[PDB]
Amino acid sequence: VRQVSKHAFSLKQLDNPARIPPCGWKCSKCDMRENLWLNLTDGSILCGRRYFDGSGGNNHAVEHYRETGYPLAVKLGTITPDGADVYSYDEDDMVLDPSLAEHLSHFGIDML
Ligand SMILES: O=C(O)CCc1nnc(-c2ccccc2)o1
Ligand SMILES: [Zn+2]
Repeated sequence: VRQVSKHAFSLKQLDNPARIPPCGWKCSKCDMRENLWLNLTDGSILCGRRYFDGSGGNNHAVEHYRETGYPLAVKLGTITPDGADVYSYDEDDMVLDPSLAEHLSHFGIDML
């Protein structure tokens, strides 16, 4: 089961966020249009890790986490009225963000 992230309740979200569109995103560091993560602190849009089997992205989201320490990201294309896929770099797991609606509203995302 996905547990509540310890970061969720008091997550920092930076002022002057981008309006994140409902489709058509790309990694800001490469050509990936699949497997994109929206960082819930800064609204960066970056691709997922390269898996050891050769699958996945080009590690741009994790590289960004190593620089910023911003732990929570939502997988774009998984946001629905029932929730979303939220990952914590810090806890290294998929997690629950009980403030997800609020976190997404920051970026002009109405999950409903
Ligand atoms: O790829 C990224 O940068 C962010 C998403 C991500 N990194 N690792 C995982 C993971 C780890 C444990 C369980 C399930 C998924 O997901
Ligand atoms: Zn990338």
